[PDB]
Amino acid sequence: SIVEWKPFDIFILLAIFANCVALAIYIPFPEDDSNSTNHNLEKVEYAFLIIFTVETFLKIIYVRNGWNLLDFVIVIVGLFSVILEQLTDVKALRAFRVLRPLRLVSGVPSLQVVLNSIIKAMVPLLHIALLVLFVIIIYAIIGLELFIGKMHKTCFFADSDIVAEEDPAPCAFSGNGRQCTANGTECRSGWVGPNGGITNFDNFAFAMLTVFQCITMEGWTDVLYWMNDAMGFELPWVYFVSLVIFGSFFVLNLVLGVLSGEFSKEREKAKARGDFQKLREKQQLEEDLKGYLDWITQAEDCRAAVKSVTFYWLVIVLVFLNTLTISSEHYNQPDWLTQIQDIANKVLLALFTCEMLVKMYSLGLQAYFVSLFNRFDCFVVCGGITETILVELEIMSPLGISVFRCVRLLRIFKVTRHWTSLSNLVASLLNSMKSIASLLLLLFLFIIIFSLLGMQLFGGKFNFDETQTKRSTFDNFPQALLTVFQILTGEDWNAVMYDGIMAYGGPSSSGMIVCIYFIILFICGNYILLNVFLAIAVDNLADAESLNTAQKEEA
Amino acid sequence: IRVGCHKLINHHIFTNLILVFIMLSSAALAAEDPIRSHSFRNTILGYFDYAFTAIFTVEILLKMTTFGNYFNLLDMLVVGVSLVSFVVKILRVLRVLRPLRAINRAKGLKHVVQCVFVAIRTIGNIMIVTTLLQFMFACIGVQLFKGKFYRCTDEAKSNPEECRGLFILYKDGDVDSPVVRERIWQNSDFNFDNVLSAMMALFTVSTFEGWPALLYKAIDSNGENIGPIYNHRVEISIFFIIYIIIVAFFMMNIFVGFVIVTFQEQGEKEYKNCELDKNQRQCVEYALKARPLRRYIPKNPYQYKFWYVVNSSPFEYMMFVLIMLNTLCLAMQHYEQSKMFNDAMDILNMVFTGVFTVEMVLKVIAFKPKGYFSDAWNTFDSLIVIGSIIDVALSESITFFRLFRVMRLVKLLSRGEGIRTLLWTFIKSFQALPYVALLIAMLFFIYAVIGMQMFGKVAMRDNNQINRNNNFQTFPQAVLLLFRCATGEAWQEIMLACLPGKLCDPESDYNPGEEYTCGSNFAIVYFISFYMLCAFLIINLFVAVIMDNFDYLTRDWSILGPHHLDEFKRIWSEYDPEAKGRIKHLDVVTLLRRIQPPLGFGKLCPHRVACKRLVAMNMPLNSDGTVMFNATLFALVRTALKIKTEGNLEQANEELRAVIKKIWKKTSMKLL
Ligand SMILES: CCCCc1oc2ccccc2c1C(=O)c1cc(I)c(OCCN(CC)CC)c(I)c1
Ligand SMILES: [Ca+2]
Repeated sequence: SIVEWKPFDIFILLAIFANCVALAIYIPFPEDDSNSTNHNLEKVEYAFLIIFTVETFLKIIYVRNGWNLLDFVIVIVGLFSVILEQLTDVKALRAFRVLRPLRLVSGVPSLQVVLNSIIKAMVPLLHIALLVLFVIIIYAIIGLELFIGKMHKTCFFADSDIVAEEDPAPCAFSGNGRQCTANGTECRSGWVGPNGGITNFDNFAFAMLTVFQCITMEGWTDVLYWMNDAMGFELPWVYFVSLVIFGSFFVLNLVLGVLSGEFSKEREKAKARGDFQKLREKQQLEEDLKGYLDWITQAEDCRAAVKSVTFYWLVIVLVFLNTLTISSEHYNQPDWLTQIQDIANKVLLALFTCEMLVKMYSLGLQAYFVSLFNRFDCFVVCGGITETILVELEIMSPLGISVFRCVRLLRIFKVTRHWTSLSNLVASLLNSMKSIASLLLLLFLFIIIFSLLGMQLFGGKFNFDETQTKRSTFDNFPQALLTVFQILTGEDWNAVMYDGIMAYGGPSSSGMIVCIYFIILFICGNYILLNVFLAIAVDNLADAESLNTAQKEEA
Repeated sequence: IRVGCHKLINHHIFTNLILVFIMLSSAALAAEDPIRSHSFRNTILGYFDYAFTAIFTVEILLKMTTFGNYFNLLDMLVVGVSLVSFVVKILRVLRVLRPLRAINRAKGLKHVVQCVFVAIRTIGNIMIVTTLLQFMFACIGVQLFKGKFYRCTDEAKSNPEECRGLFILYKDGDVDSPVVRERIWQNSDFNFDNVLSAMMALFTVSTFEGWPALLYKAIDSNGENIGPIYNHRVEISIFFIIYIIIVAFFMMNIFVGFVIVTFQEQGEKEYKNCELDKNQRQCVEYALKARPLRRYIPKNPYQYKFWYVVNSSPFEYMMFVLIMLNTLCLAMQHYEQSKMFNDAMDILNMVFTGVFTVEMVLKVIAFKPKGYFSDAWNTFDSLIVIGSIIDVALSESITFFRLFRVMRLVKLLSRGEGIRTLLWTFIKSFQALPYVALLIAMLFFIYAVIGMQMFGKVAMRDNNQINRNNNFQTFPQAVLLLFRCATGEAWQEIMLACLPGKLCDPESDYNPGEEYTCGSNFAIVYFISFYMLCAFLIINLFVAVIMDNFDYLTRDWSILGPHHLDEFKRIWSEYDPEAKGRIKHLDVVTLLRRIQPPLGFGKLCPHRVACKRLVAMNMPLNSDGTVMFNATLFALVRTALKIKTEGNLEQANEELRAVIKKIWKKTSMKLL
């Protein structure tokens, strides 16, 4: 225990990262398929489990800390799974190794404290969650009473069991909604449902799920239009438009109001210590340095013309010409337009190089690298000259032509740097880089964990349709990561939920219990997304106004 | 004469008459038929349009006669363009300016419009940066996917040189159902061919609508003029991920955060804290301006015992359990249930109906009908049970009271202390700001009328975005479509469906031969501007509501809260069936003993703290049993905090007359 201070924790962190990457490089094949990489990764997991149980046994010679309890639980679960596989559902218990990246936060107090703060911020939101649950229950009950067993009549064919539409919609339940118009089509009962039976109000679970989906703003108009086909136009619109207004718009305001108040409540708590004073003290000496540096050197160590307003307007017109040259490319552009583009590129590169050389011989080399603007300009000009010499040299560089244009596109910063009014926000966000990185890393870890869990659950199980290929799947790690990101954005998450439900048996059987994966990924994913991208916009932005007010006091 | 019509203009009813006229004229404008120019309804509304123009011209002349700014120019502009009437489509579209001149006739509407303009002006630094970054990302996307989004109708020809002629298509993937189709070298609707197309595509991505489709179209982007390849470059998704993270997640949350910060700063534009602070501006005010509550302890012990049976915690718990069971049974109804299940559920419904109809009369007997309407929640159960006893007869119109009986859950389950207060304060804030909602409604009305005039003639097809359920044919349907776009469902698909090359419905008036004319290039501007304006106005309403309750949202209950005042009022009403203003002093000992330690006195015996502090603290020198409601509260709030020594007690009253609002000749007794 004497020697385990520095290296043991580092070794365990490295082992956790290696286990995470080994899980990342695993490919879940459909129908028990595999390859050589999976065979090697099985032995890799064996070795990792051996290391983990050795560490768990050693650490005892424990349970009070929650993280140690989690480590013990996952270790004994891995031992259980290995023993069952060796002495034998079998691979269904394999999903508990996705918690290995979770314990990495334990080793990262930074991430941990941030995690503790985010978790503690959820206490005021429990009342809003209860209100949302009650509204969902009430609306589900109302849907059960009103729209029960009505999405089961689609335009069929004459004396056959073939649906007459490629994208079927319900008929009129009692002659009030939509009727078949084709000459040889009639509609009767026996239909499955609009979304394969997932979306309907003929059960409490179904009604609750569709009410939640409608509240989340995703696909509620589809349910409203299916109601409009089943029944008339007057009753369904009251149910759904009111549900949209109360279910989310009112709730979104309530959720934001509490968090904005809670975040502002942290502003008054942190002001007592004086965190803003440190930022003001650091900022108040920056303007005292620029005026005391040029004057302390220019007396003894030509430059009036380069700082004239004419030079400023000339460089502005030059950057405007560069922007126009870049933003004039389009598909099937004329060849002469291309010729003007290369001519302008060469001419403006020569002019900018000449301007830089003139500035370097009249302002000073050392004063450049002090400010971040000059070094970036040096990088841009070197990239541009490298691009030109590579293009006109013996190297074709097919793909690099487009990349190098984005390098020279960044000249607009040379004219956006003279704002001095918006620079307070830029300075604050550049000074809070450690916190920004901490929240971004926590969000990335959450995304990685849920991507691995989705890979374990729906990996290779999206091959049920047999008539098409699906793009938002959990086949490999990049695709699962993209799917998790898309669900986090909230767009078409219900489609992925429907695919996941149909991958486990559809509306029938216990395959619908897996829908709580997407409910948790949405509610607990948007909650973190709304605490990581709003903290930066409420903390470093309120300080900027306070910094502006303090600066105005001296001005 | 000049001073003759001035009295008529400045009358208390002429302005309201003209406001009613303009509102009803706008309503008439919102009732035309976009489809048929020649119709009975249009002619009837056409006769109406003459009447208002006559009235409005009369209003302009007399108003000018006595007055012989740019608001008056708008007043004449709306009337002026109408007189030119009676290309015509442009004028008809422009006549939508009718309700825009109601802003000048209302102080609140003008104030909220100026507030919106001020909020717009301060924002512009963020808009410029976001627009610049989006333009740079559009340029990068142009460099990346220039012309690479083309594809053939059949996924077998990978270049336009062989994507010609006819091909055999297999419907739904079945090999036994082939059909001949033409193959066309098509392009994506949202491509990166030029800078403007890239900007539009990135805007649609930033709205989080159809962005996975663009992502998977760009992943398959192979080359300049060749077809897609399945999962060619998955690594190109980094562009979309970075763009989304930078713009929508980051720089759009800075937008709302800075709006919130600006509203908070606006909420601190007054300095009324001469000596006190904000914490003393939410409790001392309540203590100074308040009202005793009513408990209504009855008489006639034959009724008093029944009331005590009714008014008890176990009875309330039993009603809670009964309603929970009733809803649990309500939620068990499913599709195609067994006959025994349906009969049992009906029988249990009758049982619960009987229980509730018994409990209403049981409460009325021990509570008297006159006082039944005194409590808001008590009347809620009053109007439900008769609905329950009606549907039990109509079971063997019908669904009205069947639906309305579910409200008992929220009625008897909102009796909390953190959710009920939240709902009440947010509803109060919404009622306190009814003009931002008016702005949103005006925007919806204007855009719905414009959409009816522009895209109203597009035929509804069952395989398009403009279908029987989504169209611009009638005002309610246009408003529903605009609500759908505001929620952001498929607004880009609707914009594509509103493009110029669209079929026209037969009922419209068009020359024979030109069936495909309806639809305009104005759709892009219409939809993008509507989305931006609606988003801005929605967040403006949200931040206004949030700033209206900033005191509650930063209550910091760890030091004080109005719940202490509510508990004090309830304890005051415990021994007082009615207010009666004043009470005796013998029960004041128990009143002080029945307060929480944060508000009253500590857990220790009152023989040391409360007994000494009662005489030590200044009290009105009234009789031994005459103490009023407006004095003990102030004395207790002074004891808990803001303690001042004897003799200098008038300093607090001077501060009250200098900081606190109008005393209404009520603090004369409170001074002593
Ligand atoms: C009053 C008319 C101007 C409104 C306006 O101008 C802008 C210029 C640049 C960037 C944003 C705006 C803007 C908005 O108000 C605006 C735009 C969008 I797009 C937007 O996001 C809509 C969807 N959202 C979640 C799905 C993505 C972040 C929001 I909130 C506000
Ligand atoms: Ca959507």
